[PDB]
Amino acid sequence: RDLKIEKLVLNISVGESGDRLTRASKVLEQLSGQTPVQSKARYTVRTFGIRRNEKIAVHVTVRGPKAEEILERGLKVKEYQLRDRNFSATGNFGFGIDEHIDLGIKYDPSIGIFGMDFYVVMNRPGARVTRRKRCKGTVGNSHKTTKEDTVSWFKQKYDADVLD
Amino acid sequence: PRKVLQLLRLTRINSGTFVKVTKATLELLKLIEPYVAYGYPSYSTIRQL
Amino acid sequence: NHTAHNQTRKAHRNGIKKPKTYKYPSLKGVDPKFRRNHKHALHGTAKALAAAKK
Amino acid sequence: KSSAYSSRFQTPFRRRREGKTDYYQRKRLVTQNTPKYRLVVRFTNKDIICQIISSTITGDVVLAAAYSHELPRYGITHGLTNWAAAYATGLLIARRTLQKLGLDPRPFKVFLDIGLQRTTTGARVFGALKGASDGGLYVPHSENRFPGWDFETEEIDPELLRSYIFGGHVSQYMEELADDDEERFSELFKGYLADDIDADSLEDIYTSAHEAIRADPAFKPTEKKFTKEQYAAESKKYRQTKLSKEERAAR
Amino acid sequence: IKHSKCRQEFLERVKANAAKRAEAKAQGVAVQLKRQPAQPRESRIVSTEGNVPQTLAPVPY
RNA sequence: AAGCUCGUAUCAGUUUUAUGAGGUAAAGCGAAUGAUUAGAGGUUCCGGGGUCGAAAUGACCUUGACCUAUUCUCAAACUUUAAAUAUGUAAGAAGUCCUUGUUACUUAAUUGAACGUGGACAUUUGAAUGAAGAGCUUUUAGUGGGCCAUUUUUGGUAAGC
RNA sequence: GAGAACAGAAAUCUCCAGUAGAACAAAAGGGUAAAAGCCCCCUUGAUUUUGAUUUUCAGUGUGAAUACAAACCAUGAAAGU
RNA sequence: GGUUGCGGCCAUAUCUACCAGAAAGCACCGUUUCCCGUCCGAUCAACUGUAGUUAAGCUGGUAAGAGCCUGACCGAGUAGUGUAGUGGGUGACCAUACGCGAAACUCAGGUGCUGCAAUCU
Repeated sequence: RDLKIEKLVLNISVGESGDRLTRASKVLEQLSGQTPVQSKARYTVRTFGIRRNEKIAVHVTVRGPKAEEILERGLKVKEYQLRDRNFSATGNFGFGIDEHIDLGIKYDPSIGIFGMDFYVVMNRPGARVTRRKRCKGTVGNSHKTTKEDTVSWFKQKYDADVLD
Repeated sequence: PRKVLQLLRLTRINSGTFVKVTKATLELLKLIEPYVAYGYPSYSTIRQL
Repeated sequence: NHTAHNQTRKAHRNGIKKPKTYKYPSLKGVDPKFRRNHKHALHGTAKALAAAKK
Repeated sequence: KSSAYSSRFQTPFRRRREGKTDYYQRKRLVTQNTPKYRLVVRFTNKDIICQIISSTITGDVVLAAAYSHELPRYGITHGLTNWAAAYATGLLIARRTLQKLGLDPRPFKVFLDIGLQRTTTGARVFGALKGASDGGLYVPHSENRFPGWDFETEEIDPELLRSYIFGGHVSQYMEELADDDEERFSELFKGYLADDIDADSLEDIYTSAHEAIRADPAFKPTEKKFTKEQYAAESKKYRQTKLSKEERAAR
Repeated sequence: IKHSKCRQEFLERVKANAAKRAEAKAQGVAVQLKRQPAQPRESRIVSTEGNVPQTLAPVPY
């Protein structure tokens, strides 16, 4: 019962649709190598400059061995140092970065500079029992991960100090 | 009760018939009880009626 | 305006009777696919009772 | 969760909680004094289950059942779960259930149940459909979901539908790993090489297998191991038992 | 949208009327197949050797 | 009122046995739902109307969008539970059982389904009591201002309202 | 409820709990959880011929509704609807 | 007796928490050529049962647990209610006579039973 990464979600929130949405859409497209799916807004606030169903944000998920090289080259920007809390009670963690030239790219005055959210989810093998269709089940108490199990896993590999 | 009084053939005032006592006829008398007076007759009154 | 005073007593003068439940109910209203066969069923069973059984 | 909450919600059905059955699909299947027969095709890992089942309020009645594991009696010992063994299984019950009725008088008709397998074309589910239809069962169906169906036009390819019957996608795949990466090719298909059955010889095994199924459907069972009771006596060891009253009162 | 019990109970009671009549045809005996209502009970000697009847005296309040 | 076909027919302002239906009185609030007199401020968390406007960085006015963080008391328009009285059907001849006859409906199938021929089953022939005949058909008269009491109720303080 | 650059009471993303506390054009009451809700795919059965039946009732009309028959089609792999 | 497929009544079957499971069966798991489906072979599709596990699933046991099901000369013949009087009370209401008769509660034990087919020391 190891502690493999399930997936990696790369979120970018921009309050407007248009060119800036589509130019931010290319950034995840050339990095994840996959077409990023867009996201429409639920309801309207008008202080944020939004309206109902405006296609406000793009994101993309990466699964498998490609996500880890995206994660490590991303986590290097934070210098193998996350903050104190940052961990869900479920067992997951995320972190956001400014300046996506820190993972390196040409400056691209058409495209520009954007800030991304990285987020990681963790599970053990046997998580298919919740995700399948016939005979759906729940994860047992000892197999549900913990907040603590992510801490020892994140301290052991990537050689990092968690912090604080 | 007026339907039940007609089923025991008790039309006019001061009239009488003999009633076999089961579960069924005991509930009929239980309806018309503020109108009739009944008891258990001996051989003497049956011979004299 | 409206009342039902003395209406139950008027119904029980000539009584309240039943629809007197005939033999052979009227097949008007039955599913027609049953009616269309049942015509041809009787047309045969009157023949064999007349031809054979005599 | 409060004590009022557990008092309030009613459970689903027993066969509904353990999520094996859709009742919305079932209430369309059952209610059609004629017994209404149903073909039940299920797929596990490493086995194929095909049953002819009627409907009864006592709960069900099974006429005929054939599985994947009866196929090594018939010459198929490797790849028991592919599209072809799914085809031979649907050919198997179609011969088997037709013999006991004395048919092999319009056709005999049996409806196809699936369960919770999703409807995608080229599935392995409809292999038992095509095997049942070729066997002689009147299974009403359309040629939409058979493999070799074009999404562009209304054309079915009979040259490629025939190919999946004799394991064409397996016999072609044995060739693509023949020239690329033996380390992959020794890892999979290992029972094929240990019996030394290559790609082109696979088709003749299936062809001989359809001839034996039409010849021999009469299902002699496995003879058995020890008894009924010997299997029941050994099973009494591993299970626990209930607890008496005074032992829990002393606790 | 229903189904009825009481009639199906009558349909079982006709079967009882067949077997009693068929048995009583064999061994010459009365049938008595009509139902009866409840009847007043008979005389029975009751012995107060086990339990002495206790007085009540309706005092309480 | 005129009658007509028949004559213990089969029925009944009733009870029993069997078996359904209901959400009232009583219960419940530490089981779901839970009003009520009451109310300070919160200017793209909105603006709901209104009048203005050669327009909209657009003004003027009024309910406010919110209870923002709270507190007590409930029931006809609140409920798990559920009487009494009232209420639907059944208690056999147009029935049960056997053998097998029909068809274009139905079944994989002469398997069903419906109606039958033939045969067996009688006054305790299928609970109580009653039946001053039962049944059907015409034809027309008056009437279509009602009131009172016991009990349950609604509006109304109240009433011969 | 626990987390994620700008980012807070309110955008977006991720898991856990979650018996309907949501939604179903609108009053109120019913009804609904692999649906009757959400999002996609295909479509005109919102069609022809007239009868049978329920509620309001004189067992008249009008409105609305229910179950079928004979036709022609829609959809689905299919039972069906 | 253990498991599996399809179910019947639909909590005595649920919820929470720990602990066991011989064999076989299921399941997790391996890979992406093809049909196929997606932002992502995760879900689904196809392929092998070969590379590995009983850690979850599943089944079973445990707890003066919560819930839930029957039972009771338990509450109680109490509340309520049909009928009767030229009965009482100024009333509001309450006795009596012939009948019918609950519920919350309290206590007691209980915690799935079973249909067809196939298969396992």
